[PDB]
Amino acid sequence: SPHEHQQNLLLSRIITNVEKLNEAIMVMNKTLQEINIQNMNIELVAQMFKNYQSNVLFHLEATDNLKD
Amino acid sequence: LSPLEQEVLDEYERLSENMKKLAVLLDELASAPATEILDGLRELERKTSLVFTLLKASVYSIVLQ
Repeated sequence: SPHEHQQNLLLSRIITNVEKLNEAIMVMNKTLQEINIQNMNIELVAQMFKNYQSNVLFHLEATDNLKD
Repeated sequence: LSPLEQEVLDEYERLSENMKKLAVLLDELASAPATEILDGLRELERKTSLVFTLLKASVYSIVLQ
């Protein structure tokens, strides 16, 4: 019985920490979701310069390349 | 008539001289750069494609993929 009271009280502070933790995590995921939208643009441009480098390399190798 | 002679002679002399200048100048002016122009321009195609045509390539590749 007294042990149970102690356990219930510790469980109460536990549950409060649980809810606070998860609320912060909700904010975390929400933040990342909003961020995500501001990343696809950059990703596209990254792949654009990537394939640019790839294709220009292939063509330079085709012509008189001037590498090492 | 000596005045008529002088007129037609001098005038046609100028015309013949100018036509010789025309032939030489026109031929060199329009022959010499022409080869240089097309050579540099075929090379220009080979170069400009590596900035613009590849831009179209990358754009098509990304938009399609």
